[PDB]
Amino acid sequence: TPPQLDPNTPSPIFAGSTGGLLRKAQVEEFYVITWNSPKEQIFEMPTGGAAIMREGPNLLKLARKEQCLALGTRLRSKYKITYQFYRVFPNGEVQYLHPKDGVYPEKANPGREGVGLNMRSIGKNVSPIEVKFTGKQSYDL
Amino acid sequence: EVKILVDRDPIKTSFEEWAKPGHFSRTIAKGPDTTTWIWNLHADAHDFDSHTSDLEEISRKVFSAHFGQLSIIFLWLSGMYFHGARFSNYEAWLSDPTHI
Amino acid sequence: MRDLKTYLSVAPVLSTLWFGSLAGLLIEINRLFPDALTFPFF
Amino acid sequence: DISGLTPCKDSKQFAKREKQQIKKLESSLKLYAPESAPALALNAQIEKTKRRFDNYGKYGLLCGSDGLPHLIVNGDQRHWGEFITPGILFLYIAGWIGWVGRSYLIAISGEKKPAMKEIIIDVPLASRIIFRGFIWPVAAYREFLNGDLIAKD
Amino acid sequence: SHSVKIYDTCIGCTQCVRACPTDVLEMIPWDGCKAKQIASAPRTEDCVGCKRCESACPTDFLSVRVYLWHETTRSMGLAY
Amino acid sequence: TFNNLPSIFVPLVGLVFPAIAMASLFLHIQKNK
Amino acid sequence: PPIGPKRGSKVKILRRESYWFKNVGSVVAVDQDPKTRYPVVVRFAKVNYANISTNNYALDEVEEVAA
Amino acid sequence: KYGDKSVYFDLEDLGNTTGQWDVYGSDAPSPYNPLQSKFFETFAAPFTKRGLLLKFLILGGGSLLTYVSANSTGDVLPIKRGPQEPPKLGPRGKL
Ligand code: CLA
Ligand code: CLA
Ligand code: CLA
Ligand code: CLA
Ligand code: CLA
Ligand SMILES: CC1=C(/C=C/C(C)=C/C=C/C(C)=C\C=C\C=C(C)\C=C\C=C(C)\C=C\C2=C(C)CCCC2(C)C)C(C)(C)CCC1
Ligand code: SF4
Repeated sequence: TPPQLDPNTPSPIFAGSTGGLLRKAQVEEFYVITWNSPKEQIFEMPTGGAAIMREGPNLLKLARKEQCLALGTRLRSKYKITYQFYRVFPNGEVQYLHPKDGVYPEKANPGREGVGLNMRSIGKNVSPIEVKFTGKQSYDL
Repeated sequence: EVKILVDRDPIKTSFEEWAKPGHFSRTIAKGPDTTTWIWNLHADAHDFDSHTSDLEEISRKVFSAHFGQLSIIFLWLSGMYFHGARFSNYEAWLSDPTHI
Repeated sequence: MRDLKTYLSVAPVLSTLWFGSLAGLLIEINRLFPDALTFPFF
Repeated sequence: DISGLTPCKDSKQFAKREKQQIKKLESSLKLYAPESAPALALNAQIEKTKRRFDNYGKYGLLCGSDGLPHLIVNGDQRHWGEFITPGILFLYIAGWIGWVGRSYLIAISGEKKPAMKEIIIDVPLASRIIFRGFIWPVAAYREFLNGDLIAKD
Repeated sequence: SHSVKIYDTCIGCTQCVRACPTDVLEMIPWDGCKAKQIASAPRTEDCVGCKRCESACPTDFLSVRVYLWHETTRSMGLAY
Repeated sequence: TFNNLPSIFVPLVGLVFPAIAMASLFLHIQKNK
Repeated sequence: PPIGPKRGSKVKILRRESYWFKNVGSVVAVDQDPKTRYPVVVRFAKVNYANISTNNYALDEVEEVAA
Repeated sequence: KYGDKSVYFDLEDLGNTTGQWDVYGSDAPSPYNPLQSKFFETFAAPFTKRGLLLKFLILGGGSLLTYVSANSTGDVLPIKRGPQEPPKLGPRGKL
């Protein structure tokens, strides 16, 4: 699927907190989540406090992926809205992150490939003596 | 206005719930799969906000629990006054409350 | 009494009854045979 | 006289310990009226002390230079009553308990949910099983010979 | 960063993905179980290491398996 | 001057050498080739 | 022909990495697909550390007990 | 547009979104008198070179420290005085 192309949409009504983007946004990547709220309502944002998300499109810039996905799961489970967040490096190159196929990762969409997948039971891994003095570990054959 | 607002016989007095242990919740009112069941039984024993998710039943539980605590404090006071009655030197202390 | 014998069958009630009886037994033995350090009865 | 220990009926330090404790009790006995109840309890404790020391005298206890009954647990018959005659009396009683609680666990092993009899003890079944462990040593012996003592996995 | 390798004992219950707070895991189609799906792990670089995936894996020992490894700022749970 | 030698070396090993080692190892800690 | 044990056959486990290693279990169901790697669903009397009483096992990670 | 109503993600102006503001950095010109400034710029230039300042501070601080400790009489610090008392015998004669 094509990504959703993060626009300059508005943000929630928040009075400011001490949970924002300190330096991991200035020099490293920071994150941004966008959700379409059917109505204006209050929600507990993951950086501490309580914001009021607006009707229609909302946009909230967060410091790490766990904040974004925690807020997204609370949105999808409590307000039942469809979230999708990105990762914006300090030079640009906004990376589409969460669904990665349009459908949520709990659904087995075709096309996504098997990466990080061993075709063996967990106790058939060789011992560390087999992979000693080799850059590989006991779980990468 | 502030009415009385009570109800009659919400819970049946019986030893049926004395028999089955850990009756007060969903994951403990099945029986011990392990020995963690007993520690989670005693741990969640007075966690009334976990048993029933309404303030009515919670409030009744803590009210009667406060009554049990008051019964215990009165029993402890009875014990102290009684041990001061029959198992004490209170008269000898009154006679000389500096060397007794 | 039904379901009271099941409660009294429970591990702590049964343990306190057993250990109260047992402790009274040991206590009365130590009253009867105080200060014991040998078994001289053979 | 083993291990360089005089017997306690002959040890002067043992009698000195007796006299010291008796004087320590009598010095607490003077503060009370001779007919009063604390005084009678102290006198009962005094006779208890005296007959305790007499009994440690007559039962072959050995006293060291410190003057305290030492236990000779090696195996000398003169002192079996210090360790072995109690010790067997332990291993009996202890082996009663384990032979009971094991047997109970085998009797409630074939239930549907056998864990609700661990926390709620079947008093009839437990009372039937408790006296099975009276003569437990022959049951454990035979179960060792019959192989029923060790599970075969 | 970390190394979230999964094994073929997975039954396709979709509980590790539903526990994952960083979208490391995602169910893919597969033919090795009754549910006909298995839980891949593309976004291992986003793994914090919380092992909620394997505190929700209902196998005899485990199918999803987190091996802690080189810790980056994404894997050290750092908002700064 | 041999009772004065402790006064030379105890600072030079205990104050000066630790400053030298701490500075040098802090530079080695933060170096990037 | 139905492969593996039966839907009530007693079985023991030869899987080294399992909680119920050298412990007997009851075969709930065997998936007859010859593409599932672990078809033998076993039910055990006692839970593992994850409070789970069942897991799918392979055919060679299992042994039909003679009791 | 960072200056829109509740828009804080202008992607080309990523310094305002990341928080790259100089919260107190004043670009106001030199406040000192230029002659005082020239004096300090000429008299402190020898300390500007950092590889020659680290070496200088090391070999000057260590020198001053090993010197002022050496020529410290027995009035500043008492360790260089001595016992100044008859030494008392230890337990058990001296052992
Ligand atoms: C008015 C006083 C009061 C009240 C009504 C409560 C009520 C409650 N507390 Mg709170 N609490 C209190 C005081 C109080 N607490 C104090 C003073 C402390 C500081 C220590 C705490 C710390 C505390 C924590 C940290 C937690 C609670 C929790 C709870 C809940 C469940 C407790 C439970 O089921 O344990 C039932 C009772 C027991 C398990 C027995 C405890 C045994 C004690 C600790 C041993 C000490 C006894 C004795 C002094 C030692 C000698 C014993 C002898 C036999 C050898 C319940 C809502 C829990 C909760 O809500 O979590 C969801 C929880 O996690 N309480
Ligand atoms: C003026 C009347 C009055 C008095 C004296 C009290 C006194 C008390 N209340 Mg309160 N209460 C009142 C009115 C009153 N209440 C009203 C109107 C309400 C409804 C809004 C409540 C709701 C309330 C709650 C929800 C709780 C209490 C609790 C308590 C007890 C706290 C423990 C304490 O301090 O121990 C000091 C101990 C004593 C003074 C010994 C008490 C002995 C006498 C017999 C009882 C006091 C009179 C009482 C109201 C009963 C009247 C007669 C009755 C037959 C109707 C205390 C006894 C708490 C408690 O402990 O739970 C039991 C508790 O959880 N009360
Ligand atoms: C003998 C009379 C009787 C009977 C048959 C019942 C029966 C019942 N009660 Mg009621 N109850 C009673 C008296 C009685 N209650 C009294 C006198 C009080 C006031 C305290 C209550 C307060 C009360 C509340 C608040 C609740 C119940 C509940 C229940 C049910 C569950 C019982 C259970 O599993 O707990 C059995 C528990 C015990 C036997 C423990 C006894 C604890 C006592 C009170 C304190 C002892 C503490 C001790 C001194 C300190 C520890 C010392 C130790 C370390 C040595 C059951 C229908 C529950 C219910 O139905 O809700 C779902 C509930 O929430 N009861
Ligand atoms: C594990 C270490 C240890 C050991 C070996 C002992 C050993 C002893 N202690 Mg010490 N003690 C210990 C730990 C220990 N204690 C601890 C931890 C404490 C603090 C809690 C104490 C506190 C303590 C005190 C305060 C006292 C002792 C006393 C004693 C003596 C017990 C006399 C007695 O009453 O038994 C007599 C025998 C029994 C009670 C067993 C009877 C069992 C029943 C009746 C069944 C037997 C018959 C059976 C049916 C088989 C018959 C055969 C056939 C016909 C069927 C004994 C020398 C007492 C003593 O005399 O001091 C020396 C004493 O006053 N101990
Ligand atoms: C005051 C007296 C006293 C007290 C209170 C205890 C208390 C205890 N003893 Mg000790 N003991 C004592 C005197 C005492 N002992 C004396 C005089 C002897 C010499 C015979 C022993 C020898 C002894 C052994 C050899 C062992 C204990 C053990 C124990 C514990 C569990 C016992 C039990 O019945 O559990 C309930 C009963 C069971 C769980 C099963 C019983 C298993 C024991 C080993 C007896 C089995 C008998 C059998 C013939 C095999 C003998 C093996 C042995 C030679 C190694 C407990 C702390 C056991 C322990 O601490 O384990 C770490 C243990 O192994 N005791
Ligand atoms: C005599 C004596 C002595 C010594 C001794 C010895 C040295 C011994 C050894 C011994 C040994 C070397 C032993 C071994 C054993 C082993 C085994 C292997 C066993 C087993 C057992 C069992 C198994 C049992 C069980 C049971 C019972 C029966 C009861 C309870 C329950 C139960 C089940 C637990 C001394 C000197 C001290 C002193 C003197 C006396
Ligand atoms: S690893 Fe866990 S969550 Fe993933 S398919 Fe297997 S059982 Fe389901």
